[PDB]
Amino acid sequence: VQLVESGGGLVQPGGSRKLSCSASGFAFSSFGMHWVRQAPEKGLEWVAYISSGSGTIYYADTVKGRFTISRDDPKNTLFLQMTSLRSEDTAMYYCVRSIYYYGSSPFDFWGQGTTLTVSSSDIVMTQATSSVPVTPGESVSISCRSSKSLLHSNGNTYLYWFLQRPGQSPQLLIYRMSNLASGVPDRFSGSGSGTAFTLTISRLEAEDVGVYYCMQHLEYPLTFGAGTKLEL
Amino acid sequence: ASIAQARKLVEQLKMEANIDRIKVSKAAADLMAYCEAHAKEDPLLTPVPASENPFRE
Amino acid sequence: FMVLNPSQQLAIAVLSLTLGTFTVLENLLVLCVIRCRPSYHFIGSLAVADLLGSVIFVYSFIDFHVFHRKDSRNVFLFKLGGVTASFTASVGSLFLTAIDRYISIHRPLAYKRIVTRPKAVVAFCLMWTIAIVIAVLPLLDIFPHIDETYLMFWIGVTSVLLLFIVYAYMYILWKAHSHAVRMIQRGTARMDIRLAKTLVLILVVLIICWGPLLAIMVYDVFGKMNKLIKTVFAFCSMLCLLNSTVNPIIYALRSKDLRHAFRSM
Amino acid sequence: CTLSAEDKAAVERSKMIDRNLREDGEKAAREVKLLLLGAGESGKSTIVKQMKTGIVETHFTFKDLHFKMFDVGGQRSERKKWIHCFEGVTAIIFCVALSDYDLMNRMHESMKLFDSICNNKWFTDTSIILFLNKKDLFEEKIKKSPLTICYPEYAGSNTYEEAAAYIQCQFEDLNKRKDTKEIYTHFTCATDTKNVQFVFDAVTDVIIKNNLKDCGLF
Amino acid sequence: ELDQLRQEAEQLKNQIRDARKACADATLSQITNNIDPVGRIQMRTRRTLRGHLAKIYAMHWGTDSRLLVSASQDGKLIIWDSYTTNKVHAIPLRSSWVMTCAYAPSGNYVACGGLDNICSIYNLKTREGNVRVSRELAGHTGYLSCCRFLDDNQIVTSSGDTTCALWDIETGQQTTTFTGHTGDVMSLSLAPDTRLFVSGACDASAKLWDVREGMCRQTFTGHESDINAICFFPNGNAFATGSDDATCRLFDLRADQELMTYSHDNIICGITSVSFSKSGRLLLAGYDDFNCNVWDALKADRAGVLAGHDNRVSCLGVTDDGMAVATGSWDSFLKIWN
Ligand SMILES: COC(=O)[C@@](C)(NC(=O)c1cc(C)n(-c2cccc(C(F)(F)F)c2)n1)c1cccs1
Repeated sequence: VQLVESGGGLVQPGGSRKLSCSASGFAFSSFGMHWVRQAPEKGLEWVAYISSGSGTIYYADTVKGRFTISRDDPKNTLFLQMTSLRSEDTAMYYCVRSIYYYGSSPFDFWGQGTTLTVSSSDIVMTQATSSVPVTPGESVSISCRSSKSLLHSNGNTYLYWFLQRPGQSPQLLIYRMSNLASGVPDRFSGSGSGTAFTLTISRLEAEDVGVYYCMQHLEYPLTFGAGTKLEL
Repeated sequence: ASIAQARKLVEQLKMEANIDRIKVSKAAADLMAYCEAHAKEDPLLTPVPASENPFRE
Repeated sequence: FMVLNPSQQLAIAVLSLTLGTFTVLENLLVLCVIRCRPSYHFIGSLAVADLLGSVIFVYSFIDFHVFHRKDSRNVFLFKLGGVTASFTASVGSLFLTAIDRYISIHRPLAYKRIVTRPKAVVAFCLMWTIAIVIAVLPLLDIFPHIDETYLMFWIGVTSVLLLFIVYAYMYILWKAHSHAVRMIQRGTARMDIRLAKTLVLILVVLIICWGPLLAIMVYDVFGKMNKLIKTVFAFCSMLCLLNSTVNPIIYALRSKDLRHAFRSM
Repeated sequence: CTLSAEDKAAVERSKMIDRNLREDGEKAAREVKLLLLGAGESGKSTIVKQMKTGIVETHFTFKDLHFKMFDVGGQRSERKKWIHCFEGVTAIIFCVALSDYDLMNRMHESMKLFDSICNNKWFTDTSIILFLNKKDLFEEKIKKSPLTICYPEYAGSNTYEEAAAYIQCQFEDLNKRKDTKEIYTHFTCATDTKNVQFVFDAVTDVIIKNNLKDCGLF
Repeated sequence: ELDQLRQEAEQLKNQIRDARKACADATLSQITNNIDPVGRIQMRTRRTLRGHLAKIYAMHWGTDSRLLVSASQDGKLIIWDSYTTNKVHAIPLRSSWVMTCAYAPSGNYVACGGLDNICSIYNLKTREGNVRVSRELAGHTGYLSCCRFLDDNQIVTSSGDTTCALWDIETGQQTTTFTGHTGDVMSLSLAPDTRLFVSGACDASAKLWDVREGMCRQTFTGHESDINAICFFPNGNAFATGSDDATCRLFDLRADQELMTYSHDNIICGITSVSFSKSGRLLLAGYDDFNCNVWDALKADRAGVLAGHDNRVSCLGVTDDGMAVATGSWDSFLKIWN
């Protein structure tokens, strides 16, 4: 399974450009696709969306009238077309597959991302910790808070915990609060209720050093907290 | 020849005939006991109110 | 105008009532089937339009022609639209089956795909809507208040519908004969004979009922009125409700399924 | 609405599934579904040849009409428990050999099987084509072997023209459903196209009669 | 000569008959008459699923009481979301002559088999998100009539060529073969502890098989004709059968006899499927007169009827937690009740 994308580079502000991703195998014709973002040394940000079968398309409050998105279903190629760029758009773009049916695990593969630098009413989430040092072997805990309840009538709690080890792209850990992703060592877990949530790491190892993020997905707008960092 | 099948059938019958059997009346009583002990678990025997019903609408 | 013959006024009421009661009884008997194949929605439409055509007519007709009741120019046109809607919708259903039966033999291999449950109700509803939309024109001498344009707008639609219904069945008979001939000649007089046993009955019972009415109505515009033609129109107007009586026989009882289904019901 | 952005993409998927289920449920009504029975003699193989593990399905196109033939000769299990899978076939295609009149044990078996199939409750309204094979060997055997061997009660001359046509009266008299179904007999002229052309002409008769029974015209 | 068989066979058959008759003190009815009647039970169509374009031949409930799978005479296998009627997966088959399906206990695997004499295994948890085939199990010489899962690596199979065989999906070779039936074999049902399984066949006989020793142990007879469907009672020490005789029966695994029979004159057609309620208090027997009935297990009286189908019913199943019931039929409509 692979996702690869290319483009980017230097852009004169106000200009136009395009970014595209190639899927290898992977049956790109059946997956709802997002494009999630993050600024240099800032938290993760969100850009656009395109459902299966070229239908439903949403946008962020800042990108509504400047970018257009499309999928070339025959050749398994995803596009995003850019117009009228400014300094606020210099960031990294991360193609993220997702699978919406009962029992599935959305947001479970990030592409490698691409660099793009310009030339020269929403549920808010927060987390206060930053660069906390802990010696390995000991148990650790991380918490982020929500401005409104995320639990729902259907019962799902639409909070995510991702990990970004230095130099690497994010990888899913907690697709919903009580559920974890396959391929991850079992030592991680998660608990929380109401509008407050807390992460726990049982037996700290050498590779757990990295920055974390938490996401809300209760309704359409997708908002990310700050980047907590663990230290050895 | 078919004599081998004849021996085989006789041997299967010999295996099957010797098993131990209990009284049928005592075996019946176990069924009612399980039914009574798990009666409260059955949404089809005792209907539930429409609140916790998941197929409500 | 109120021209009438009192002896005829007393005599024709019994005939009109008998025709209306027969129409209602047979139309309910046909519509009791609700079998449910896409081509039978059209016969249901016939069964209900013939009901709406009977009770409305027998109310106004005698009332106008036994004990007179009057109305203003904004009410009589409304009542006449109310009686015209049923009669322009009834002949729409006869044109509903016949196109289906035409494409049954025109394209035998493709028939079961073209006609489907959604494709039946759409034409059903559109036809009833256009039938009810007849009231639009009144917004813009045998009949007390009608103007000239209405008697020329109605004639065209009825004429073309009856023309198509006449043509399609002779077409079907010819193709059945030719196919049976090519079958007997190469593979070696039952299919086409069993078709002509009833298609001639259809094209005879249909045109005869709606011949004289569309004859005299055309004569009014193309000629001059007189007291004699009014008298003959007075009792030949019954041909519509006479025609409504026969459709629950020659269309429903003709099918082999229903004749046994009713007794099995 | 009361739907989240998750559950509002779990219904677009369920619609996009039917938008492809229907587009492939209507592609399967453009093909003709023919069964085949009879004894497993050499007739079957030549028949498949001239038309160009447990079930074998053959397909062929002729004058824009696609037939598919389900030769069920590879099962050899109890017939009563898988026969109904074939309800709604267009037409059966029988097979018979003429030469086996004296081997008359074979003829009685074929007649018994013809009787057994024809009166199934699942095949009330299916048109049975019937082929006839091995005329060449039959005409040579009849010149020395009388037809009285198979049918002693044959009061006929036993001449060739009066012999070969005696069997068809006994075959087509077995039908107890004369008003619903009809046999379409043939003699296998194995050298020319009339083997398959006869099937093509014999299918349209029942297609048209079924249409004329559906629309109500009958 | 083979005459020496008659005497021994007669003595052993008579010995088994005498034992089974001697252990029959009193019927199930005699002690059950004291419990109260269940009264009248009503259920209603809380859901209805549409989308197959032909007859439906089998169905199996998921393990989490929310998903299920069904296969039809078209080349289609489909997994439903039973709460909101969403279709989750739709899988295209190879051979359209389909008769069986099953759901893995872990909900990861699904299996199918038909008139091609082969049983296939599908993988619902790929890394491309689309169902794929992982094994094809060949070696029977008759139509495949049932199939069940022991775990992720052992599947049981049943065919009409008189041979039931336990397999190992990892390598593909059957590691046991069960023999003793004379005619086509129609159904099987596991045990709750997953160490036994029973089966029924056209011989009008049912045989209990040890999974590990690979040897038959016990035989049950009494039906008057072919046997269509079988189910194993939730305790794990009983099972119930359904035949073309228009009769169903309850069998016991400890005293070795028929316990109860459920028959009514107004039915002349034969049962197609059988299943149980969660406390063992109900029995939902699909029938051939186009509707499904409901029988109280203990007293044999019929509480009620579910009648929403326009054709023969072919497959029904009760969920794991006890919420609901589902039925399929040749009219291509799957209706969820509750
Ligand atoms: C003079 O009228 C009548 O006294 C009555 C009894 N109506 C007829 O006698 C009669 C008989 C027929 C065939 N139509 C007819 C039907 C459709 C369209 C038209 C026209 F005139 F608009 F083209 C006419 N009306 C009615 C008076 C109020 C309601 S009915």
